Amino acid sequence: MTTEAKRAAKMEKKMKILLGGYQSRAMGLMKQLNDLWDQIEQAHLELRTF
Amino acid sequence: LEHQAVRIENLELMSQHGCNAWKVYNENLVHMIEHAQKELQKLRKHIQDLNWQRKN
Amino acid sequence: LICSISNEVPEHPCVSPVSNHVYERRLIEKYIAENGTDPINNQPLSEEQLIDIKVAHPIRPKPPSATSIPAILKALQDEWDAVMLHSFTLRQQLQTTRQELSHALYQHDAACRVIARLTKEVTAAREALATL
Amino acid sequence: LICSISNEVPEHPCVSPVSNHVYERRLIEKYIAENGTDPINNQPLSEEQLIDIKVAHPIRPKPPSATSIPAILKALQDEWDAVMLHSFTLRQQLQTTRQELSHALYQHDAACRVIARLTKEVTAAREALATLKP
Amino acid sequence: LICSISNEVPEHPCVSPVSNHVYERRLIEKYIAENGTDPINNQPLSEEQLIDIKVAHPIRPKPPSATSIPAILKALQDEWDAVMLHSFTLRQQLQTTRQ
Amino acid sequence: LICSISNEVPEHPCVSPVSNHVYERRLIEKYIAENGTDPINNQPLSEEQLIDIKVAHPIRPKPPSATSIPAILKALQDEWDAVMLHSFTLRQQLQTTRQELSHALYQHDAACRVIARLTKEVTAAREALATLKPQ
Repeated sequence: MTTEAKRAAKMEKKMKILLGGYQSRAMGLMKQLNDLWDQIEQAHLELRTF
Repeated sequence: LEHQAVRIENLELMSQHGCNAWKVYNENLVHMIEHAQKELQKLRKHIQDLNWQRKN
Repeated sequence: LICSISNEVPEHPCVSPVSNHVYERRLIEKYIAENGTDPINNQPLSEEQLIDIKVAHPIRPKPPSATSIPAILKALQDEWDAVMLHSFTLRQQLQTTRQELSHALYQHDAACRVIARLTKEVTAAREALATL
Repeated sequence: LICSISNEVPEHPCVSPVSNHVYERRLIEKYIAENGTDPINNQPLSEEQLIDIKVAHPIRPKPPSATSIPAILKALQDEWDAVMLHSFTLRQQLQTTRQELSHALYQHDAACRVIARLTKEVTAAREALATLKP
Repeated sequence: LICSISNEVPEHPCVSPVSNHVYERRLIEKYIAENGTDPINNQPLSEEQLIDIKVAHPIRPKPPSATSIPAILKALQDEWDAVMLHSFTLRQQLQTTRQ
Repeated sequence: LICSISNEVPEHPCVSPVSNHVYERRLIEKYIAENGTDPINNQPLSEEQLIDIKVAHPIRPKPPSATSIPAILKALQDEWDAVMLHSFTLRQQLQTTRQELSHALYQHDAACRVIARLTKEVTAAREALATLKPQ
C-alpha cells in the first residue's frame, strides 16, 4: 500500500508528459483519421458523381 | 507483492529512461494529417476541373 | 509509418513483393536502381516490382487507444520472461546453495563426529593420565 | 507482435504488397484465395505477391503502468466492446444504407418516368408550337 | 504439454540446439533414427543432441497445459478483423450506393 | 518441458546453439534485443540463435466455442508467474539460509580445529610444566 501508492504515484506524476503528448497524438491522429476517411469517401463519391 | 515488485521495476525503467515517443508520434501524426490534407486538396482540384469542363 | 533505410517519414511509401518493409520511392528507386534486392530480406526484386500507395485506404484504423492486444501479448511474454528469468537465476543459486548445503552437511557430520572423537580421546587421555 | 489484422504473435505472418502487415496464414491465404485483395487496406493483391518475412513489422504505442487487471479486464471489455459496437454499427449502417438505397432506386426510376413523360410533353408542345403557325 | 501427437508429451523433453522444441526420446529417437530431420520445420538434427529433464534430476519438469491464450487471440484476431474487412468492403459499397 | 527463462507453454520456443536449454522467442527477443547473449550459458549469440521451432503447438481449445473468457488463461498465467516469483524469492531466502548454515559450519570447523590445536599445545605445556615441577 504505502510503497505501492508511492511508486505508482511518483510514476503517475512523471507520466504527465507521455499523457499530454500521447493525448495530442491520439487527438490529432483520430481527427485526421476520421476527417481523412470522410474526406476520402466524399472525394471518391464526388469524383464518381461529377 | 510480486506484482508490486514487477510494477516497481517497470516504473524504475520507464522513469529511468524517458519518453520522447509522445512527441515523435505527435510529429508522425502531423505528417499523416498533412498527407491527408494534400490528398483532399488534389481531389478538390480534380472536382473543380471536371466542374469547369461541364460548365463549358 | 517510417522508412527503414531512409530513417525518415516517406511521403509515398512502397514495398516490394519479397519481404515486409517500408521503402520510400526514392530509397527503393535508388537502392533498387543500383542493384536488384529486397530492403529487408535481400530477396530478389526489381524497381518496378515495388507497389506504390494505391490511395485505396489512406485512413486506416484508429490507433490502439486505451489498451492494446500487442501490448498485452508482448508485455505478458516479456513479464514472464523477466520474472521467469529471475526464477531461473534463483533456481541456479538455490541449486548451488543446495549442493554447498549438502556438502556442508556431510562436512558437518564428519567434522562433528571427528570433534566428538577428539573430545572423547581428550577426556580419555586426561582421565587416564590423571588416574595415577 | 503488432499487426492490423492480427494484433498478436502470428505463427506465419504474411504481408500484402499494397499494405505490409502481419497476417495469419488462414486469413490471408483463404481471404486472398477466395478473392484476391488486401485484407487490411481493401486494395487489390495476389496470393503469389504476398511478402515473405520472418518476424518483421512495425510496433504500436501503449500507456504506462501496465498491469494484469487493466490488460485482461480493461483490454478484454474494451476490445470486445469496440468490435461489438463496430459490428452492430456496421449492421445498422448497412441496413439503413439498404433502405435508403431502395428509396433512392424508387426515386430514380419514378423520377426517370416523370422526366420521360414531362420531356415527351415538352417535345409534343414544342412540335405543336412549331407546326401551329402555318 | 498435453496435445495430440506432434512429438508432444511430458516424457523426456528432448531439445536439440538447432530447432528448439519439446520432443520425446522415442519420437526423436525413431524419427531422427530413420532420417535426421524435424517433424515440421525439417531442420537438421541427430540423436546425440537429445537430453532428458531440463537442467537436472530424473523424470521431467512438466510445464503447464495448453490454454490457447495466444491461439484465442489468433482466432479472434482473424475472425474479428475479417468481419471488419468484410464490413469495410460493405461500407465502401454502401458509400457507392450513397454516391 | 518447463522452460528456464519462460516456464510458460511456449508458442515458438528458441535456444542458442551454446548450451542445452529451453528458451522462448520473447525471452531471447527482448533479452537479446537489449544485449546480445545466451540466457543459459551467458555465451555470445546473434539474431540467428532464436528460431521459430517447428510445429509450434496444435491447440484444440483455439476455437473457444462460446467460452470467450481470456481472463482464465491470462489470469492463470499471471498467477503462475506470481507464484514463480514467490517461489524464486523463497528459493533465494532458502539459499541465503543454506549459505549462512554453511558459513557457520565452516567457521565452527575452523574454530574447532584451531581450538583443538590450542588445546594440544596448551596440554603439552601444562604437562611439561606440570611434570617438570617436582624435578
